Amino acid sequence: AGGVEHQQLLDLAQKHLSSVSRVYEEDAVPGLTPCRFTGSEIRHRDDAL
Amino acid sequence: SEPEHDHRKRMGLKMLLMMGLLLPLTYAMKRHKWSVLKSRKLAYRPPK
Repeated sequence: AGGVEHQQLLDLAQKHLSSVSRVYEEDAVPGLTPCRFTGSEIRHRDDAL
Repeated sequence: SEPEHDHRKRMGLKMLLMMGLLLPLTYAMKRHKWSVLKSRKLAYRPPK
């Protein structure tokens, strides 16, 4: 963000950040799974506060 | 001696059926509103 040329940043990213990993190395994609919501209560009680 | 005998027994049969319906449902309401508390777990964090 800011006073930067997009083509200049693309040339920099092609020069430096080329070939970061690109490979899973086990063909194991870590995929996200939906999380169960739980109606619940937690009560940490410290009366000194 | 008891002219109300048959009507009393009919009303008692209705009472028995209605109570046999109502008691597990009211007990279930009690178990719900108290099962918020009967599954509760307590922990202690002494600072040592």
